[PDB]
Amino acid sequence: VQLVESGGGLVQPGGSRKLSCSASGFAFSSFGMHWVRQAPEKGLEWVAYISSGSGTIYYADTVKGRFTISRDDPKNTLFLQMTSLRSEDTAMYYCVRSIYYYGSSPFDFWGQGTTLTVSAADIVMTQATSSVPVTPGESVSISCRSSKSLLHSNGNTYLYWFLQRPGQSPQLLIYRMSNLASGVPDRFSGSGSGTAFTLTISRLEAEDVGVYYCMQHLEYPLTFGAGTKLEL
Amino acid sequence: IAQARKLVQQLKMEANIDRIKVSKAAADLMAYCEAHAKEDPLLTPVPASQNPFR
Amino acid sequence: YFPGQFAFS
Amino acid sequence: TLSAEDKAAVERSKMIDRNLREDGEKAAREVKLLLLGAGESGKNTIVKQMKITGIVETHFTFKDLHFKMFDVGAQRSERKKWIHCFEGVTAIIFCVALSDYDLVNRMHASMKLFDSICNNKWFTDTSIILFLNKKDLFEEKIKKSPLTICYPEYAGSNTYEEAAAYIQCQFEDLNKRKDTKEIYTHFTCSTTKNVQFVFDAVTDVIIKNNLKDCGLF
Amino acid sequence: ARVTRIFLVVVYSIVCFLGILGNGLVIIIATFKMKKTVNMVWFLNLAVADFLFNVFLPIHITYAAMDYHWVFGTAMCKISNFLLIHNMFTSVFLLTIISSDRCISVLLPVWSQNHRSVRLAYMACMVIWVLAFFLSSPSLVFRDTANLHGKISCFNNFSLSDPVGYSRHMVVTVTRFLCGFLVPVLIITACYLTIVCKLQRNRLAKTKKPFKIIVTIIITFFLCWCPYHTLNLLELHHTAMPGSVFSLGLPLATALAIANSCMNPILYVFMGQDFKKFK
Amino acid sequence: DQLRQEAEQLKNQIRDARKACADATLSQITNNIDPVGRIQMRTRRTLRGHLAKIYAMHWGTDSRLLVSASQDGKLIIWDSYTTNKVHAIPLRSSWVMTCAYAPSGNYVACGGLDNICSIYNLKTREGNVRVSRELAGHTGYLSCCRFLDDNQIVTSSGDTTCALWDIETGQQTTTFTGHTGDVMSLSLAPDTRLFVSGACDASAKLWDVREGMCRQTFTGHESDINAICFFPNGNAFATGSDDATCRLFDLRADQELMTYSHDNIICGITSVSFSKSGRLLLAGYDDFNCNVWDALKADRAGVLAGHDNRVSCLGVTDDGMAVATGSWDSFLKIWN
Ligand SMILES: CC(C)CCC[C@@H](C)[C@H]1CC[C@H]2[C@@H]3CC=C4C[C@@H](O)CC[C@]4(C)[C@H]3CC[C@]12C
Ligand SMILES: CCCCCCCCCCCCCCCC(=O)O
Ligand SMILES: CCCCCCCCCCCCCCCC(=O)O
Repeated sequence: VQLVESGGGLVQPGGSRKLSCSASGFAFSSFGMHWVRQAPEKGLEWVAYISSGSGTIYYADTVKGRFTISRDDPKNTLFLQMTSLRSEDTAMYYCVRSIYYYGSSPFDFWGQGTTLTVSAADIVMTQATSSVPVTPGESVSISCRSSKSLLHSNGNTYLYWFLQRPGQSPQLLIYRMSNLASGVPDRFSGSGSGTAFTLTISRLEAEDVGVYYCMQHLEYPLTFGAGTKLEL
Repeated sequence: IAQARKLVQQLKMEANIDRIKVSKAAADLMAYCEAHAKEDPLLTPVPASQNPFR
Repeated sequence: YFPGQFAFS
Repeated sequence: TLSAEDKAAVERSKMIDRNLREDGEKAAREVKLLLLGAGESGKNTIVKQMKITGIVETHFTFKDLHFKMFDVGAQRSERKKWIHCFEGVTAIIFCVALSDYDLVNRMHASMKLFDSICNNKWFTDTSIILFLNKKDLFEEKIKKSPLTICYPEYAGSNTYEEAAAYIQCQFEDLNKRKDTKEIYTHFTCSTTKNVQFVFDAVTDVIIKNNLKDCGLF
Repeated sequence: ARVTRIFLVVVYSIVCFLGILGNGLVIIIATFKMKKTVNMVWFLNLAVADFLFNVFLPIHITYAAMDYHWVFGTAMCKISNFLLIHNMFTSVFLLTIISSDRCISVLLPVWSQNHRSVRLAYMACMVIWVLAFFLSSPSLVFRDTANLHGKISCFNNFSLSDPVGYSRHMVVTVTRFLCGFLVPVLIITACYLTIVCKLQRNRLAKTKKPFKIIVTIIITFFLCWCPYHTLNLLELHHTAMPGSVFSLGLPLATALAIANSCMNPILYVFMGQDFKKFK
Repeated sequence: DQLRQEAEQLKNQIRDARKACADATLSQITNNIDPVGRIQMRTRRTLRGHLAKIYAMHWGTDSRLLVSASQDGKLIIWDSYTTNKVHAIPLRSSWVMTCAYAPSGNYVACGGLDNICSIYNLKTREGNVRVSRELAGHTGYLSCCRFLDDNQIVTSSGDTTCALWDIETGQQTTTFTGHTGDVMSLSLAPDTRLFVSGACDASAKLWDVREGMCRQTFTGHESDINAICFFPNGNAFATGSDDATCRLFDLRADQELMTYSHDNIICGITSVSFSKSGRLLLAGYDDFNCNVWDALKADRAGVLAGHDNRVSCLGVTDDGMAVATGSWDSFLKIWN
């Protein structure tokens, strides 16, 4: 499993740019793929999504019309044609895979990213604490809150936790607020209620330094949190 | 010859089996059936609230 | 009488 | 009334069902034949000619028609417990060795196996193609060893043609389902001639099945 | 003429009821109790085509119960007729493709196994519906109501109100007659005669069922359609031909016509093994 | 001058010991119990998608997911609550006759006329299902297969043998012999330290997984045994044969307790299963419908008649909420 993306340089405002996301190491045709951007010195936000078989396509309200998404199953490539680029599109774009069946773990793998620098009814998730200076050995809790209750009639509370190490890409820790992702150490635990969420770490080592982000998946304009840095 | 194998198989251990009365075993089966009879959705139908197959 | 009368036509 | 992740699951299920339906019609265009024999009868000879452990599957083509043949002679088990798996085969190919009427009695075992297979409750409308091998060896052996020893009730000449006709008739009058099924007897030669016989038989079977399903028959 | 009309309405109602019940039974057995074959597509499409016909028919059996007095308005007379001619002309093209498919599946057994998929049947059915709509469209343009001497009638006025309105009458009548009856009967007869010829040649039939169900399909089609179409073709010369035949012949031709949509279930689907399970 | 009369003497002694230990009957004890009322089970889900005869099925441990094997070379994993196809696995050999589900849920197993048991891994880094292992070594068709854990599996073949395999190395850890006919059914004890095998010689045998030798032998049927199941407490088991008769055997008394048969029923029995409390006994028949028996009174209490061809597989969830039946008409039905 490996996602590499290329095609991001410097584009004048109002221009057109194309991104390519090359996949090799898994069944590309069976995976729905997302595009996630992260502005410099800011949080990350959802951009677009195309399902397996190119059945359903969703765009962000701030991207709709200007951007189009397209996948190429035969050679495992994902495309993003941007038109009429603005000055607010300067960010790093990530390629994220997600497979949806009973018991799956979406948003498991993320690509490294492409830096682009243009020259010159939504559930708001709140992370009030943005900086937590803590030392290894103890336990630190990360809190989250949502305007709308994420608990659904089927019994699943769709909340995801991600860790972004310095100079790295986000990695999945907890999906649906309770289940631990594969490969994640058992020291991480998650719980909460229909509207209040928490993330607790039992033992903290030197590799836990980073930013922790929330994520909602009850409704399509998927929204991230503001992030909570955990300084050493 | 294969007759010795069968003979020793049904002599050494098969014949030396400690058996209990049929009445005791029947009573044990009936007691188990009566003890767990409450938590049987097939014996006692559950309301539509707790039934996953609505 | 007009054509189409007494029938589907 | 479905969640965001509960609709992509339905989409995946629909794609899986679409692939299942696509794969279903691809396997319905292949003729399935069940190869049977008494062992050392020439089943192997037949297999070699037509092409260019458990169960052996052989695929071939002849005039834009796909054939799958299931050799199951390497199954030392009870035939009653797995024969119903072959209920929907297009035809059976029963191989018999003519030069085994003097060795040991084997001919009577072949007749018993043919009677058991032909009168099964699963093969009441499945056609049978009977192959009789070792024709040259039968001709060589019959002129030195009379056929009357094998059949005390035989009444006729010793010549090859009469004995072959007698054997074919004795194999062909063993079916009580003379209405719904046909038997296509053929004396296998050294030549692409057996494949043509199988092709004609399966063409007749296909035409009859097509008439049966449409509604005229 | 008064005492013969009531019997006509009675027989029309009986035939319509039989057809609606029969074709409805088939639409269920072919949506639930069937498999993804190519035969079921034709049978379900024929059942749907015959079903819609019987339901809109009552409007005409009532219009006719009254002494041909229209009481539903021009735009309930400009369309309903279009919907009957569309349903009638789409169940005729489905009795042709069925015979053609049977002839292909008998005469070309190897080819028909590698090139007979469900999608082709769906495309053919869509094309059949499209051509039926094209051929049945003029009714919408020429159906109109008129008031004479206290009786009002819904008919065809090609004058859109003489040379005017005749060329239009002739072209439409000839086109409807040819495509509606001439080509379908020729194709059906040729295909079924070829099937019979190959059947007796190779002796594959162990019962008379195949030959009888076949001789039933040619004669029924011929009689109904030939009376309805010939009396229409003859109406082109109503100026010279007497009008006594039209007031009586056309009801009888219609009576023979609507009976074709009721016996199709008991001749195509009910004769198969799928209905044999229920029976 | 070898003699075999000592074997006959041993059999006579065993029969006499069994007779001397039968002071009463199970029927005479359950005469005063309240009979089970008429059981009315309705169809909730109909799982469609198989295009050929379904030959086996197995429930997941979570009582929500199930796996079904069909003769079109397909293993389909159903989410029973929503009738969604989670996975569709194409088989290398289309002649499959059994399937199994791992207790943890990471693997599935299948087998058939190819004399090979294929273990498929469901949890992979890629999004597909890969053949984790192929266990070979049986000289006959595979009849049944049950998981002990993620590493050990027990199978029975039509070569008169059973085998305990270590999946990691792919070699037969243990072999079990003694049947004189094809072994058709295999059932595991709740504690997984003993299992019962029913074969075509009209006989069932109780084995020891750790040691590896037969412990007890149960007879009484007059024809081939096609299905077998274990009582919830692990001290009894039920068998079904071709002579239209289910039977209950008790391990401690080493005898047969009750016979479940009716004069009208003359078809064989293909599947046998119990309920969560063990009071009900489900049985699938070749007369196209399944029957429910009062396991303590031998009185039929209900008929499940939603299928149109031989019922081939039958199962009950761990919590006993539903009963799944799979027939030769390519339809699985959930009854509640
Ligand atoms: C319904 C009205 C309008 C027309 C009826 C036509 C049908 C039902 C009639 C017309 C010709 C008839 C066939 C004429 C000759 C024979 C041969 C006889 O040995 C068996 C019956 C059989 C095969 C008849 C079956 C019924 C038949 C097909
Ligand atoms: C031409 C208008 C009247 C007929 C309307 C229906 C036409 C259906 C034609 C189907 C032809 C299918 C040929 C398939 C050949 C192939 O697949 O190679
Ligand atoms: C004017 C009358 C037109 C009649 C149109 C009906 C279709 C005639 C042509 C039949 C083509 C072959 C039949 C379809 C075979 C298939 O399904 O592949």
